Amino acid sequence: RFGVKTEQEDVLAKELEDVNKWGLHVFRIAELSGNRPLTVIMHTIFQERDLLKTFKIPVDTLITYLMTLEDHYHADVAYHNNIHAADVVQSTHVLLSTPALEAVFTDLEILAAIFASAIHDVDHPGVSNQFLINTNSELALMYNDSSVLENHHLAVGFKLLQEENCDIFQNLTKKQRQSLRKMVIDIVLATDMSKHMNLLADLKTMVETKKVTSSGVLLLDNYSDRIQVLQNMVHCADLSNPTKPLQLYRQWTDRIMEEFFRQGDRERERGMEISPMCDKHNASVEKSQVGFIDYIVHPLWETWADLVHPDAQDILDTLEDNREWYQSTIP
Ligand SMILES: COc1ccc(C2=NN(C3CCCCCC3)C(=O)[C@@H]3CC=CC[C@H]23)cc1C#CC(N)=O
Ligand SMILES: [Mg+2]
Ligand SMILES: [Zn+2]
Repeated sequence: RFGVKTEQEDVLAKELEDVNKWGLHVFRIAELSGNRPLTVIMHTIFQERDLLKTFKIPVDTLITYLMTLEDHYHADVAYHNNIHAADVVQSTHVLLSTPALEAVFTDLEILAAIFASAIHDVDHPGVSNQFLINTNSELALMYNDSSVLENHHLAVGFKLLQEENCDIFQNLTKKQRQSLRKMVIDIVLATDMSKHMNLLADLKTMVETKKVTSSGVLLLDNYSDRIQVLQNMVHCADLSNPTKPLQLYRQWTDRIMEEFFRQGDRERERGMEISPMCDKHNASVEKSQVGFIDYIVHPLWETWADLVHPDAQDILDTLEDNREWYQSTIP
């Protein structure tokens, strides 16, 4: 009430002490912040990594842009909302400080990875690309049916810099901006699951040929490799829910299932084929999660864990324990 925080902001601040740890209580932060998890977590991270001084970002501009970006995630969407954005941001933030990547990435690469995490699902309508395509939506027309959502996410994330007092990149040189931008685009476009197999194939190829001079940190000596790692990093963060403590993981599963079932309901009532996993009448959440883990998340994370051996061991362990838990609850 002029000077010091309210009691609610103090509780927020104490939760925010876990910002560098896997399994931050992100839902509690959403509650405590007045549904501003993305704004507060991004601001804490930016401070912690000293990104405001390094890139000469005025603080009011950062807050303004963050609030604006957060306002363009849909509160009526159960999974692909600002809490998910905040979790992928915070998850990418943890992955960036992994010991095997110490001093590997520049401040600009770190910025790109964080900013990309923040915008990666903005303005998500809670239905899939295929749904947008099959309905003939304007978004699908604009993007020629190709990575419709992910293209839209980028375009919105950047467009919003143009609102009043929102250009957080106003003090970067053109050279910094062009490089930031290319990285952010490459990162976000790689979040489309249709790219998953190729991304995973290339990450394996990198783990086969991996080099490691001086300390024990990875050697990445060209753009193609540096960007791959960043892309896989944010892709791991995006696919991190099953690696979190179970209480968190289940909240995410509840939410994704609600969103998917909602789409299935829209699909039914319109007489469309029901998309896989979206039919509330023919669901096994437990089988589905075990298959997601076995076909998608475990192969990716096991490969990530090889790249940065042994830094991801506890994350892989938690994933395997969660997978057993779900396997044991199968009817
Ligand atoms: C915590 O659970 C989940 C969390 C996330 C996802 C995601 N799936 N996919 C696709 C869906 C179609 C099959 C092809 C692979 C995965 C997405 O495109 C989403 C958007 C971006 C990345 C991954 C997202 C699924 C589940 C689940 C499940 C369950 N049926 O139990
Ligand atoms: Mg997405
Ligand atoms: Zn996402």
